[PDB]
Amino acid sequence: NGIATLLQAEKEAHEIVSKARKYRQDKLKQAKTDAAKEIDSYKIQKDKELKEF
Amino acid sequence: IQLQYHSLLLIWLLTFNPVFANELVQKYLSDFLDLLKLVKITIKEKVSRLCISIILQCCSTRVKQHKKVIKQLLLLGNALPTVQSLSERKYSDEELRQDISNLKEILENEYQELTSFDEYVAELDSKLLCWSPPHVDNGFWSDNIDEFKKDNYKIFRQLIELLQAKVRNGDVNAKQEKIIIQVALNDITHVVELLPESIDVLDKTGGKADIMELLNHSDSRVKYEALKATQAIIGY
Repeated sequence: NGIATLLQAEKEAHEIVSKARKYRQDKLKQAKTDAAKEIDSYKIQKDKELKEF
Repeated sequence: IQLQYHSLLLIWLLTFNPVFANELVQKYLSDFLDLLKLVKITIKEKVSRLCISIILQCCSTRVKQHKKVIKQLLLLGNALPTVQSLSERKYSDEELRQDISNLKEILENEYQELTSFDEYVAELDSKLLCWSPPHVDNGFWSDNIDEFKKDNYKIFRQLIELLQAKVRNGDVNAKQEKIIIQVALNDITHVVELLPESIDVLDKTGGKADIMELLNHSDSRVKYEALKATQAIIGY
């Protein structure tokens, strides 16, 4: 039916939103790379202290 | 009555030869069903005995593909139920009673190897469905969901083709056609609820379009079945 098709479109939009949730996780993956860089930055600071010694 | 008895006697005499019986078996697939119906309707002992002998000759081991012929007869013409009904009924003739008992035993032996899946396959091949017990049995659908989706959903594709043919034949809107359409819609709804992968195949094969077209059918039962299928598809 037309109403059911509109509901399917809303489900498709939710499916797109579900795909966007992975994109949101992909958007959050950019912060993960920054978090990984921060982890390396902490090691770099520790390495710099070791290098200074 | 005399002409029918003579024709039955001639048919039995022809079927006495296994080659002729095998040739006539494929000549008319509904010949066995017609003979069984005539035997049930007719009360003459001689006519019933001749019909029983003719039916047994077609399924006799002498004729080629005896097991296949017996299985096809049991699946299409409901030979097992007719034989069971005849066995319960009392026949004055002793030879006719013995022939009926032998036919019932043969039908039971043939149906022992067969299952509900074979009956469903035969019904799908014949494109005839009248709300069989398997359609309304939840356990049968649950245990046959994998079989329906097997072979790239061959059974699902066959059901979709049958539904499309019924939609094409929906202009006539016959009672048997309406019942077949409703049964096909119920089967499609079951195959969409269970094994959801078949839903995409049905949509690709125009199953959704067929359901939408059936939603506008004049028949109340067909419209209700189409609405139920649509609800199972994307509805609540």
